[PDB]
Amino acid sequence: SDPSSINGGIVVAMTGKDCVAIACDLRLGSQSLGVSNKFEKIFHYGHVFLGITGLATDVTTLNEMFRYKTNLYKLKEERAIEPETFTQLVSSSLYERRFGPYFVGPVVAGINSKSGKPFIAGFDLIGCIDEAKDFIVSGTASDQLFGMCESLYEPNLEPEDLFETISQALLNAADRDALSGWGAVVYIIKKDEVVKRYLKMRQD
Amino acid sequence: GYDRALSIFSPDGHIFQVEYALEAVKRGTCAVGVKGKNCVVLGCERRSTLKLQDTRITPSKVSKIDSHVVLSFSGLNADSRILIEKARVEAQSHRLTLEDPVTVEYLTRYVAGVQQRYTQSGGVR
Amino acid sequence: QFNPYGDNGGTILGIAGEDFAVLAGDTRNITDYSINSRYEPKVFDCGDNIVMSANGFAADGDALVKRFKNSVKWYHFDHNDKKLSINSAARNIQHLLYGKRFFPYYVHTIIAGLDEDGKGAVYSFDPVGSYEREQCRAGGAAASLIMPFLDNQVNFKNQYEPGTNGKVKKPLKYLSVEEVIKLVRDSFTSATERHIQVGDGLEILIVTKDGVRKEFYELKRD
Amino acid sequence: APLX
Amino acid sequence: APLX
Amino acid sequence: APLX
Amino acid sequence: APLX
Amino acid sequence: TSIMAVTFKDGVILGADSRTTTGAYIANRVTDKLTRVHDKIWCCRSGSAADTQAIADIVQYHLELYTSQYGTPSTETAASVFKELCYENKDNLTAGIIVAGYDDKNKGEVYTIPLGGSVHKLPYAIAGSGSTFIYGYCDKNFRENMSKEETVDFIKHSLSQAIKWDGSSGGVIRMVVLTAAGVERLIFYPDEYEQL
Amino acid sequence: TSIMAVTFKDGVILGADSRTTTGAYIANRVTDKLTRVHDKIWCCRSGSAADTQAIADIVQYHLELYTSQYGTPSTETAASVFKELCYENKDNLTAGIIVAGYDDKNKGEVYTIPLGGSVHKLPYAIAGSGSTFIYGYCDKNFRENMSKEETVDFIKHSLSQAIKWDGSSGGVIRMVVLTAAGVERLIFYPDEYEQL
Amino acid sequence: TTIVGVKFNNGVVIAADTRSTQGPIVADKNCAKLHRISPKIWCAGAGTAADTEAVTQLIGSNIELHSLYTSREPRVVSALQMLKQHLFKYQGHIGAYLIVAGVDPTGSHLFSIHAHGSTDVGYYLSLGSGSLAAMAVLESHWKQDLTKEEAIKLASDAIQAGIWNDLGSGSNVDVCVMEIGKDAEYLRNYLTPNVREEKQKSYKFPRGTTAVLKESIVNICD
Amino acid sequence: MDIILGIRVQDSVILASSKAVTRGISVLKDSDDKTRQLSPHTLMSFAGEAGDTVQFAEYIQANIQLYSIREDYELSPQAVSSFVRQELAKSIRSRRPYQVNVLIGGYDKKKNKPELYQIDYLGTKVELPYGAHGYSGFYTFSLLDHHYRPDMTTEEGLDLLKLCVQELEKRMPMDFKGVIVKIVDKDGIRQVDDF
Amino acid sequence: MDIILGIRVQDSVILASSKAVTRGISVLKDSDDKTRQLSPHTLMSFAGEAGDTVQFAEYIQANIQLYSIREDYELSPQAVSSFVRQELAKSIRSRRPYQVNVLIGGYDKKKNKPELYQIDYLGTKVELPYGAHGYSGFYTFSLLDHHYRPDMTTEEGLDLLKLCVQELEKRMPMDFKGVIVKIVDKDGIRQVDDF
Amino acid sequence: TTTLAFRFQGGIIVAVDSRATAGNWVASQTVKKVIEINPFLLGTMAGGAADCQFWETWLGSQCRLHELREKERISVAAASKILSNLVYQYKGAGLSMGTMICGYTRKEGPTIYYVDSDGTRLKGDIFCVGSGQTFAYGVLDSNYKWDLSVEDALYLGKRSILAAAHRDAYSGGSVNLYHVTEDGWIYHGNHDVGELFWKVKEEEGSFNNVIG
Amino acid sequence: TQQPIVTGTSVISMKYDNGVIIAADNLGSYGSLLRFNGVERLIPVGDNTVVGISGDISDMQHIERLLKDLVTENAYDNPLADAEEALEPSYIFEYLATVMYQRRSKMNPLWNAIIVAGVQSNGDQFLRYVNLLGVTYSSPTLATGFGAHMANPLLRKVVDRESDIPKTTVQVAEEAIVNAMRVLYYRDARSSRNFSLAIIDKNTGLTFKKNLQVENMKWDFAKDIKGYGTQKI
Ligand SMILES: [Cl-]
Ligand SMILES: [Cl-]
Ligand SMILES: [Mg+2]
Ligand SMILES: [Mg+2]
Ligand SMILES: [Mg+2]
Ligand SMILES: [Mg+2]
Repeated sequence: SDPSSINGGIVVAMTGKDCVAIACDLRLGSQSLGVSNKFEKIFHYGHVFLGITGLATDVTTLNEMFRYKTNLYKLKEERAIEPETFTQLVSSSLYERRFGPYFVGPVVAGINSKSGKPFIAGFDLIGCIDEAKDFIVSGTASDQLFGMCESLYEPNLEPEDLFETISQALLNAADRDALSGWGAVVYIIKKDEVVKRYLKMRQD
Repeated sequence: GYDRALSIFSPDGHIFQVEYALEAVKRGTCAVGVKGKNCVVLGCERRSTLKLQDTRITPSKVSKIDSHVVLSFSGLNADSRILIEKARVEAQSHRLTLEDPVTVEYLTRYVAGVQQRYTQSGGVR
Repeated sequence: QFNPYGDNGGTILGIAGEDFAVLAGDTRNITDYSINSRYEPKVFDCGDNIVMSANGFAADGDALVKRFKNSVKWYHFDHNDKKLSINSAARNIQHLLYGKRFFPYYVHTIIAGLDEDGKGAVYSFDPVGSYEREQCRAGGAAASLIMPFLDNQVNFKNQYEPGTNGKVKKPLKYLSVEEVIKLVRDSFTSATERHIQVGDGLEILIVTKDGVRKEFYELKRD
Repeated sequence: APLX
Repeated sequence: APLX
Repeated sequence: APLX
Repeated sequence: APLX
Repeated sequence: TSIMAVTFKDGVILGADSRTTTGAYIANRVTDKLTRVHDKIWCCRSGSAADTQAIADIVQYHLELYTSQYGTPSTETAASVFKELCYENKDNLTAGIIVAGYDDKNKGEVYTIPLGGSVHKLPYAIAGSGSTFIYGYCDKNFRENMSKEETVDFIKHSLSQAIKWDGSSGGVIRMVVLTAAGVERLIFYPDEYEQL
Repeated sequence: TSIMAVTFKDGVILGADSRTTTGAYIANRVTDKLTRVHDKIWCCRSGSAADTQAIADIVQYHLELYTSQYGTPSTETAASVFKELCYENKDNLTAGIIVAGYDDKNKGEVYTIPLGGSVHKLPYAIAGSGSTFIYGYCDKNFRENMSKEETVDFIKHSLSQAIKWDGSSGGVIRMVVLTAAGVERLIFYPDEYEQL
Repeated sequence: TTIVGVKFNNGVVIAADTRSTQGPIVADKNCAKLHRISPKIWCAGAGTAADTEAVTQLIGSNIELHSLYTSREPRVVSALQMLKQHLFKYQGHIGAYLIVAGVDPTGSHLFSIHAHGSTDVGYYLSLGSGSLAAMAVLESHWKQDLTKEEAIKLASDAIQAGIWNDLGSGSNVDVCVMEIGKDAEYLRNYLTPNVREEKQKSYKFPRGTTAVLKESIVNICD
Repeated sequence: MDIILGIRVQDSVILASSKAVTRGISVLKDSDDKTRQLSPHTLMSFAGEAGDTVQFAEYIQANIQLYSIREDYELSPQAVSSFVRQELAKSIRSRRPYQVNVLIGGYDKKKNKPELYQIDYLGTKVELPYGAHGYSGFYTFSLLDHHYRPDMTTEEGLDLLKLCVQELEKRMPMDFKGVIVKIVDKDGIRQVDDF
Repeated sequence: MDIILGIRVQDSVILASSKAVTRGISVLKDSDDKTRQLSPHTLMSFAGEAGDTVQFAEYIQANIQLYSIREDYELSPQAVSSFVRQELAKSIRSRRPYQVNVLIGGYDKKKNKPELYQIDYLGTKVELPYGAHGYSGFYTFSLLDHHYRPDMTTEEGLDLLKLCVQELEKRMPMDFKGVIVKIVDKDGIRQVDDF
Repeated sequence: TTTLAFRFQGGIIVAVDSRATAGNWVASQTVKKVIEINPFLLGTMAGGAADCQFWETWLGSQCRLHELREKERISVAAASKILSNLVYQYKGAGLSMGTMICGYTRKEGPTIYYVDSDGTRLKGDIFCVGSGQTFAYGVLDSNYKWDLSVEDALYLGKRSILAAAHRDAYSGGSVNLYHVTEDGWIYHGNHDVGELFWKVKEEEGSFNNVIG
Repeated sequence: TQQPIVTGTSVISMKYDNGVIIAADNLGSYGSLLRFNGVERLIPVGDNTVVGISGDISDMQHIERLLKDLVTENAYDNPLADAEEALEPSYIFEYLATVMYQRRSKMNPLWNAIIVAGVQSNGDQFLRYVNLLGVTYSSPTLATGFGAHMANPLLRKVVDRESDIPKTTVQVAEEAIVNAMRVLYYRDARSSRNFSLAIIDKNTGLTFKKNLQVENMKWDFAKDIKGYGTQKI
């Protein structure tokens, strides 16, 4: 009966030295019952990455929606949408559904391809932008993620260090939440290569 | 409630009310128990200054407490009914909670405990 | 309708080393969005080398601590001044809590001291007296922020031996008191950053075979 | 929804 | 209180 | 009920 | 809400 | 209800309307809301008719028993006995009571006991649903040490207004005068007080 | 709120306290509850601040448009436009409004519009939570054809009492004078009116 | 939130704290609650975060179009009217609580708007959960005829009362000064009195600590 | 709990009672005997609120067995049924009433007649040729109205019961895991082992 | 409604669906086919609110058949599943949403792979090796976690399914009156007649 | 919680998980859900953590007093009935317990009683209890034979808890294992699911739903 | 299970270098009606303690009686009743705190918030709070009701931590308290202008000031406020 915690799941994003990382768990459940172990919550539109937690049907719907909107953007503008711009588009689109919202906690991460700046942002279900230097957290284990991130994080980590930090924040937060876990994926994003790593974690 | 300490100690360390209760047993009709190799027999004298008795209905002297245990006695007959009732109730309560009928030792220990209680409670003999 | 409970916020944290144990808690006391006090201690020396905190609804926390302190007093009176072991304290506190099963103390309780072999011990209780010994426990408002950090940093969870292919776990080991106080201080500054009911001050009670020492540190006051 |  |  |  |  | 009690030069006067309501129906248009608990200690009753009667009967009984053992009780003592009842049974009672009496030492005294069972000693007191409409008037017109005739006029004019605006007040205006001279009952009918 | 409007010899005066409440918190202690809908047609606002502002803005707009097409509207016409809004939207509105204006034909006029959107033309009108406490006083002290100074005193004394007893009233007493001579704003501070 | 507005000699100043909350959790430690409606009309917003941002941009957009249409610099009373009528239409469901201020051809102005759509005029105002802490300061120190520097101090002092004493407010102070005849100056993080202390320890992990199952290069290209 | 039936034929009373014990979405057990022997010629089946059923049955059993020992005599089925009814009739106005329905099947040796009593948790007693508690009755009463005859043999009774169980297995929403059948006659109480 | 399962093996998708239709305390029917053929290589089973289930299934079937006629082509299982999901995702915010859960089993002829999609009434879609809706999953998922292998034959799949139905008949509270099993493979859709 | 206990050829197996939850918050992963009442008696815990813990250690004290008074170890039937009669007194007060009383006596043989807070008491060979009971049942039932070797029985019990720990969000942490024989109970270790899952996946080739 | 009828609003207080100050207005409200105006809400106990009470006035009067009975009881068989065995502020507080928590535990609270201010016999300042829930706390400044929201931020500007107490004179602290009372009169719709104030000094003892008034109020700017936005005259 609380749509934001029927399916479960989490997303975290972090900035480093000339890089960003964004990670999610793989669980999709129906309350106590785990249903799928392959439900990824991170998508990309060109070089801009979007993670979405919350009600899985809305997660899927919003991905399909932003693919649509960015495809048309590209055709008309003749360039890939940048993270700062995509962030604004996410905000507009959620607030447009102000009194019947999508029950989601989206997170945007990527590198602006003109300025080279790493960029992350988070949103509430109705479109409020939370831009941050350091980290953004989302999902049913968000309290835990806030705790992990606020203590583990330090500025200007190298991509392979940032990987360890974001992974440890995710894993240990997931393990204190009954509705998150069952696998995990971490994206390390540099100006033009993106590595995707699947983490080994406890399957309970 | 009536409170008086009727069973008390005398200077020589005797409880006269208990000892006088024994005198009442002594006056009672004789009862004997003998155990064989594989049975137990309960014999009871019935005082024969009584004809015109109706033996069909007159309270027999050996009482079943449960279907595997019997109790007989010597002494005050009315007193013995009270102990038998309490013993019978306990037998059923033991089956209810332990899911097993009483051992003979257990049932004896219970009856004995009731008797002792009446030797250091106020208002009772 | 009269509501007999309130929530005074704050958060507490217990860590146990090889020959010591700590029980820390912030000193802020709140109701709703107001600060009642920036320094109102909630970790207590209870005698017999036992420290105790009962965090949540302060009135219940104080009542419980009072009752346990009193329990220690009578344990001496009735059993020839015998020392109340931490395991015995824990069990006694279970009965104090469960005795109010149908009108509970709204507190998360932690006690710390030394077991009978001189090793550090932390026990934690749910509001109605379920209990368990651990190396590690955070309780109260920021428990959910701090606890997973402790799983990672005290019990080395999800940490593997580099280059062993995620096949050999980081091996368990006791922490020095210096290391533990570092994790406590970082735990609370992090908690203060992200939880509005946590801040103002931090008080740590350290318990060794020589008794109970205190340490105090300022925390952000916003 | 976050408040201010 | 927790359950099991 | 009657009031005053 | 504000009243007068 | 509309009720009040006013201290003056020679003692105290109690006043009240005579309306008992049972919905918007007037169950009694000639009610006596002024009630004796001792020769020169009286009370004005407002709220539940049943509660206030039950209370006054108990208080009268206590003070009769007090009198038998220790002589005449003070007005303060009478107010204390009302309080004890109203305070201790605050969950089950709807009683707004003004207590007024005359000692020879203390002259006139007024104690008001609102819903919660608190006690308040005042120069004068007003209460009941109709009292809301005359706070302005009464505060503007009351002075200390008025004469008997001035005090009768003050009460008459005040309750006249309370009755005019409050639908839960009406009928006659009753008053009880409490001095060294004894006890005097006054009554004023609509045709007099209405057109004041 | 405490508000009122009073007709007199030369026209009409509107008066009000300056308190806005947001619970028991005073959100604004210097509010202006007396509002212009035309040069010499004003209103006193009570109830919801948002509702009464939204209403007054619409009425001002209607009367500006009325003026452009048909010249100066009567006070009655202004009151009719308030009514239409209050009556037709009675389910969604918490607005108790007094309308007061000066014609040269009709002199001073006061129309009060309570919650349901009914209209009542009166010599004077009082309204707002604090008005309950001064029905007695105002009924006893109002006369027709008072002078400007008498009318200012009547309003000052009345609202003084309403403010004294009502916790939802306070701050300064504002008044707006409406005569052939134009429009005059008056203000009276606590240190003056409190000890009246 | 805590937000304030204070008039002075030759203009008006607004200020705000920078904390965002999601229940007891601090969602954002440094969000901007000061919004530009037009170059010389700024808005401070409390309440539902998205609502204050969205309502402020919408009216800012329409004000721009209106300014272009009329060939005039926008007035504060236009922003006021458009905001209030919009908020009233939504019957309180758009949870925006705003202090609107600015300079225009008519002079300098200061207003507040509550979510149901009522507006207030004053020389000093405060809104948000911290509004009582701030208002206590404003009522204590405000006077007629403040200089620009006195007004800034008063405003940020009022925000500070909120930061320290209200659990709904924290972190930094933002200010915006709108003086007649001059450009508005927006002072982002004017005060930063809540700098996180240096952490006790670095939690940077040995590389290879995290167990990996798979890698792969992601195709971001065409 | 759920299914309990009883049929009285010429010379016996037959009780059939479902074996399933279900809590939530799990059948915890499929061999539950929902019955207690009260005396050698009296049997009681029961259904209702979890816990209450067995607690009540065993409590009655304890009381009847006590009576038997005290008087060295077996209480008649009518007497036992009246005792049971009174207990339930008290219970229904207690702070927490027993929510248990029972069938009492007994062979009265003084009369040489079988007797079946149906008693609900309110203490509503009725003597019947055939009885049922719960939703079972909604199928069986009409079926038995049709096929039952007063002078049937014990074998005819069991075939009639097969019809009832068959219908219930066809139309009932739940899997009640079959029935345990018991016969009460002049020679006491016995259990049919293949049903 | 109630029980619908699906298992995807090496070369086919097998759907098993309960036959019972129950309203109140009556099993109205014991031979209900809770399935619709969407195209020759795509099958959909369904369970949920009475009426809604068939209305939804037939509506999807009508739309897919229309597409087939229009383009003279069979939509891939992935495409059909996405269409179905969108319909449910719209529905969940309608004035009255479809309360229907579905399994879509299909053989993709371009890929030569069997595919199983599980979609709930909210429009939550997931591709799975094995799937279930309702309380069924609470027994079968763990059982299948144990016994299932990715490269099983259609025969191995059916034996695995026998295990699931056996467990459900042992532990489920209700009598769901067995299952109708259907196999979707490269040669289309067929029904096993003795299960 | 997930807990189970089953009878077989070689005695009784008892296996439980170790997770406690408050809503979705994982409160502990190291709860001891088996209580060792005496060397021949075990009790399992599911439901309210405090309720179970308190009343099951209370039960142990009552069993101890029986043997002092009666010079004999308490029967499983009588021990289980003390607990069930206790909770029945509290019926409606809101106690929450699902327990199994497991043990051997010479008069009874190996015996299991299911006892819950509604006052239900059942003798039986197989029970699974808790939020994960259905998951455990699915595996357990489909591999259970009376004739399982002690070795196989121990594994099946362990594997059944693993199944439930994986699928049920409110079960996890570690498996605790016991074997009960004519000579009493024997502990067969604490098994973290952290490592046990991956070990079982590899060695058994099951859990193909999971990204390997 | 209660609901407060006649009520008293804020009680405010603070420690200074030599003692404690506490204040409270003389109003007894009845909902929005400002019903009673001569209500003393500061009750001195001995010459070393003042107890300030907000909330239900009938319960306040009950508490008065408890305190006055406590003084009597302490004098019984006590030859050092006005010396070493005089009632301390800490004794009076703990007694009240005990009662408050027992009454909440019997689901029948005393509907009050209480501040016990005084000086211990060793010269230490005592300031502690207790309410209907039995919640207790100490701080250099304490206030109840609106006081907690508006007075505390002002009083903490003077005494923000323990070390600020030696640096705070009685003139400074009384100024802060008196200013805080004015603010509350501006902003609390259930406050009155009249109030009482008490200082308990470790040298001068108890000074109890009655019939204080809020003065030096700023209202003049009210004249410049016209309309609610666009109106000019
Ligand atoms: Cl009457
Ligand atoms: Cl307004
Ligand atoms: Mg997890
Ligand atoms: Mg904080
Ligand atoms: Mg006022
Ligand atoms: Mg799990």
